[PDB]
Amino acid sequence: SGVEGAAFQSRLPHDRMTSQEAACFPDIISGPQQTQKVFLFIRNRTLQLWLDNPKIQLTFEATLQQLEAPYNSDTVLVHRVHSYLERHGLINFGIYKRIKPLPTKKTGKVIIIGSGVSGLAAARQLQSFGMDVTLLEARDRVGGRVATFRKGNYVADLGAMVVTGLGGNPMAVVSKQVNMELAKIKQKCPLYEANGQAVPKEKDEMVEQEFNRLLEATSYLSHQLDFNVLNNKPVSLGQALEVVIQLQEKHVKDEQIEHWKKIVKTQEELKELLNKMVNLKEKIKELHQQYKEASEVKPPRDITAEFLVKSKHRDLTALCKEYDELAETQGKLEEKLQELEANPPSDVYLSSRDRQILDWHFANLEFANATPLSTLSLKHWDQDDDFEFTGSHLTVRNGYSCVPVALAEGLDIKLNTAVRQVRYTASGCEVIAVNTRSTSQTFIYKCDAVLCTLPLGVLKQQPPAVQFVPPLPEWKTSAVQRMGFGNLNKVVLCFDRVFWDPSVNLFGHVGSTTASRGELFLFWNLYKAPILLALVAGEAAGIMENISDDVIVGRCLAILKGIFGSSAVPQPKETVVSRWRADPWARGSYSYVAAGSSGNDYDLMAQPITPGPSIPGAPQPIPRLFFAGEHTIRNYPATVHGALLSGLREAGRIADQFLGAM
Amino acid sequence: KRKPPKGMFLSQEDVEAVSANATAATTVLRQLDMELVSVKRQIQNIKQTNSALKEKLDGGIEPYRLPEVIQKCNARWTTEEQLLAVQAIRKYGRDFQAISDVIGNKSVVQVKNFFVNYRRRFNIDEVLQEWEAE
Amino acid sequence: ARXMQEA
Ligand SMILES: Cc1cc2nc3c(=O)[nH]c(=O)nc-3n(C[C@H](O)[C@H](O)[C@H](O)COP(=O)(O)OP(=O)(O)OC[C@H]3O[C@@H](n4cnc5c(N)ncnc54)[C@H](O)[C@@H]3O)c2cc1C
Repeated sequence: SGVEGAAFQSRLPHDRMTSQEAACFPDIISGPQQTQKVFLFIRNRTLQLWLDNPKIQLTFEATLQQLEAPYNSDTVLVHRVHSYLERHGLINFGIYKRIKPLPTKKTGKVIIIGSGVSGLAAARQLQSFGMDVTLLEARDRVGGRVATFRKGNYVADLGAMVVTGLGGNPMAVVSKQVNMELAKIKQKCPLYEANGQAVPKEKDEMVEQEFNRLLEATSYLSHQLDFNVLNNKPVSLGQALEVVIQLQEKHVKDEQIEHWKKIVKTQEELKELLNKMVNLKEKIKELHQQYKEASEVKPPRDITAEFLVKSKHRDLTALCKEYDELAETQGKLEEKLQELEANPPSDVYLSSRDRQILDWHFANLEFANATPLSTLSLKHWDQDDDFEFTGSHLTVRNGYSCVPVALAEGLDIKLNTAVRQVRYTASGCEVIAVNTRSTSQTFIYKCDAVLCTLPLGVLKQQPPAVQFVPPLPEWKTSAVQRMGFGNLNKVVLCFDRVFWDPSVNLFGHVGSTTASRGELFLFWNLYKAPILLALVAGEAAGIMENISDDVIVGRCLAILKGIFGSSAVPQPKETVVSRWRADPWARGSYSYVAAGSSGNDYDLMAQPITPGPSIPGAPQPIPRLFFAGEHTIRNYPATVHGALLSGLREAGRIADQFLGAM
Repeated sequence: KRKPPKGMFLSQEDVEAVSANATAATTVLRQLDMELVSVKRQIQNIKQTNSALKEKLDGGIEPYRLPEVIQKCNARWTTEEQLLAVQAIRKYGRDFQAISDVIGNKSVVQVKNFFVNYRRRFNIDEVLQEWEAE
Repeated sequence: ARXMQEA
């Protein structure tokens, strides 16, 4: 609450100093706990002021004027703290109104490759530190993977679409500045099977609950039994889920076999008793005949004949008592048996109606991670799960493009300029680009630094789209190999009227096979106008890229009619299909932690490259080639906020380097 | 969590065994399926072996049971009951419970009293040696 | 379902 809220909303602990701060304020962190708590209030209070209104540049003069002693006291420390938050982009980022118009005495020159959000965030920061910044993008528009489709009042995002909570999200600040309209998302999502009828409710829950367990089970499998390598090869979340399901199937059988083997041991005991009772009956039979024969010797008989009746009479009432007690412990075993033959264990682990609803839960996972589960690291797929924001996820009714468009305002963005070669040396860098329209036309940009927001997809392509001169060193390229670049596609269906449940944000279709859990597995409304997004995920995303839009929209209306009626669902006015893996300025959707990657590759991807020296025996040059992007930020990968933070970061790194540290 | 979620079973042993080969998964699962069969077989077998043995037992022993007489045991033996006893001692040995039942009107203790009073005159000694032979 | 795994 208050000073502490601002720390948390700035992704920082109010309690204690970060590593970034230890680096810049070693005097303090190594010094007494008293001076640390001062530092910490100034930092938190300075942040609070920024956030409390982030449409106005917050100056040094301003912050000092709204501290009060004892913190107010040391006006150097306050100016250091203010200038630290300024670089590292914790305050005065996004769209502020500058109070002092930045001077035209621009110092140092930087080429930024790509009008990413990462690109634009950095561009704006470097500009506000008074550097000379030019952005070079291949596309005919800014935004990159923040692509929004307009056509009349119809507006739908084919790229980033969701603000994944405002609780510590830097986009929380950008939304106040840009006045983009955020609508909430009710995550409740009814399923509907292939046949087109809502999975009933008690099913929905049995399967979800079982999904949620099966995951937790891979986590136990990973951390507890250390099942993370198998035949010299890293285990996938996929492999682990199969090995868990195969074992839950194997326990169902072990369980039946244990139960029938227990019935059989009872029947083999009832048998040992019947064999005994049948030998006593046929022996009693014999003895009774002997008693009647002896009993029928009419008296007056002597005493041995009298003893013979009296004896046999006993010997029989004895064997009759044995067989009465064997026949009671018979009637116990026939109940023990009507008990067991009435209380079986479970027949199956999952039916095929079940194993298919489970497959829709695996598509939702394949959709979120933008890749088949066969590719996700078992040890590391959920590494960023610590830094997830707070509050409900939100769509942008407005269309997310409204952000990068607003970030672009005031930058030297050269559009339709495909970078082809980045050359970096002791004395500086040349970027060589071409006009994407007429490609013979060649452009040369000279600069002190190159900032590369090139997507991991592009960085991966062979033969390469962009050549580095000299080559990126193994440690960098190896990381680009190890790291995963995924895929996820949307289908935009604009109708004339709403024929779905307006108070339901999303709903799912369950495919008939595992092999296509992903094919049009889920449907959103923007709900503003009558639009339905349909997501393609998993192995499916990749394959549906070679299938005409008419066919995809066919499979779509097919499904929708299944669920809502035939005369209910009209033809769409307008349809679009994303084909991200095909798009050569993307080569896919966003990063993922592949098996045999870690989070540590995200860190390699951010470390800048320092050229060798030009004259042998010459001071160690400065770093020249820097990297930002969704794929460079360990704790917030594959997002917009992660991009935006990665840019804010490389801006600091480059100013620290070329304008000397604050 | 040292414990897997509740209901899910994941032994170190079991995991190694469903991953020591590509198909070792669904050979382990067949060689159980092909044994859930081979029990269910030997159930029906013994169910039928057992229901045969029940129709071989279809009268109880009701036509063979002897109605019983209450027997208010006496002090005086009688020469009759003395002779029944010596013959029962020859037949049953020390089963004082049987020797009582045979005679009819003597508690198990009176049978011991006898066993020691007439030990002399009925050579009960000589008699139990003859019983031990059998 | 609930709509989880979109952390
Ligand atoms: C379908 C989809 C849905 C998503 N949904 C969400 C979501 O809901 N929420 C969320 O937070 N994130 C989401 N993301 C992720 C988010 O969109 C991106 O991670 C973010 O925009 C990253 O920006 P960036 O700066 O790293 O790269 P980009 O935005 O891709 O920018 C890189 C730039 O490089 C340019 N370029 C490429 N090659 C060259 C070249 N040779 N020369 C010059 N320019 C070149 C491209 O044109 C582009 O402008 C989604 C991504 C996709 C694909």
